Amino acid sequence: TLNGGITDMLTELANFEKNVSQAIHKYNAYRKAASVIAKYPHKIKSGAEAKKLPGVGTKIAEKIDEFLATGKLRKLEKIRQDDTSSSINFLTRVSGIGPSAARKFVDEGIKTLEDLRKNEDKLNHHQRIGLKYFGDFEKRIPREEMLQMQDIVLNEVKKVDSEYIATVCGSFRRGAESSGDMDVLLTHPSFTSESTKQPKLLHQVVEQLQKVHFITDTLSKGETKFMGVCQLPSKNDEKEYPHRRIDIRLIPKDQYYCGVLYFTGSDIFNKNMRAHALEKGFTINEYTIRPLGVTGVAGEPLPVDSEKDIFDYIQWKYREPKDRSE
DNA sequence: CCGACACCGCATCAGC
DNA sequence: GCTGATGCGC
DNA sequence: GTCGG
Ligand SMILES: O=c1ccn([C@H]2C[C@H](O)[C@@H](COP(=O)(O)NP(=O)(O)OP(=O)(O)O)O2)c(=O)[nH]1
Ligand SMILES: [Cl-]
Ligand SMILES: [Cl-]
Ligand SMILES: [Cl-]
Ligand SMILES: [Cl-]
Ligand SMILES: [Mg+2]
Ligand SMILES: [Mg+2]
Ligand code: NA
Ligand code: NA
Repeated sequence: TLNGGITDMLTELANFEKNVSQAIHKYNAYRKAASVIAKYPHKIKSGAEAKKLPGVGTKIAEKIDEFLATGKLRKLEKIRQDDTSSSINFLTRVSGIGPSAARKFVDEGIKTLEDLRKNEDKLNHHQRIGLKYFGDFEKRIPREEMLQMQDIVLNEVKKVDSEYIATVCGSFRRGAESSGDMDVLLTHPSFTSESTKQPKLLHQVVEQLQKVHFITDTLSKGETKFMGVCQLPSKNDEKEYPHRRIDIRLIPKDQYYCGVLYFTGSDIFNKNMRAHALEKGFTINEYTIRPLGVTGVAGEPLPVDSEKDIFDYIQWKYREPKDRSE
């Protein structure tokens, strides 16, 4: 974190634009700048120097000059003192409470943890769980704990059916020493892009994990995507581990590489790679990579047999997972 | 100047 | 119920 | 807020 000060500033700005301004593009603009600056191998000495990086424009260059000279940014100093912005930024920290619901709760006089807790009845299911585990969800997950969780998940999966293949992706697959959550990509020979020869494929797994008390709560659940809560078991007299967020994504086995590519991220890396794909005349999603015919309409899926093939299609040299943390 | 900005599953609600 | 818009987290 | 045509 050579430029931690600047990147934090940019991230706060991005959060403000998303949560308060509800200006998604400025949000992504600030996040891109923060990312490009985060990988810059030099301690930035001026805005001009920063403005040379792609994604850093004139406005951010000036803010960087202000921050470098004063150690702060007036724009953020004001934002922080604004009660409405503070309330909204706080509420959005609760899983399930987005920019809209946050501003809505503020209008109704619900702007603090105390308020949320006493108005549980005004929350949807997801928001309730998010509130319940507010503290825990803010904690990082040590890779050590991620290894224990991977062990439980893969083994429980094998017990349901030896043909399931569960791969932990997200930041974990990228080599991170700590993760915000656990993301599991699941595949089974019965479910391909050609047919679903077996229903409840995801349900079976969720069920087994709850049965052994690994999964404790459910934020949302469908045929191919599960979003919930899990907790490592603790030993006798040992204090309980914090509850953790867990995402499970069931993907057609023949589309594993596009799925593993997507679920490995980062989200910014995917945004960059997907944008570059478009510029190269292709469209990439978690299922396939297809060409972009003149009409702008996507064509038929191109053959893929490894993550590298996807990279080849867009003329990008392969990048190992640990090098996709943008 | 200015249109484009990655792409999608599940939850919830309004209209028919 | 079916469908489409919108929110929220991927 | 930034960038490409
Ligand atoms: O907007 C998004 C979010 C996530 N993703 C993909 C990439 C990301 O790595 C993966 C899992 O999402 P998480 O929110 O779990 N992020 P990640 O695992 O990278 O980091 P973290 O340690 O915070 O969970 O889903 C996107 O493509 N777009
Ligand atoms: Cl500041
Ligand atoms: Cl694939
Ligand atoms: Cl597709
Ligand atoms: Cl996902
Ligand atoms: Mg993750
Ligand atoms: Mg996740
Ligand atoms: Na730039
Ligand atoms: Na939130």
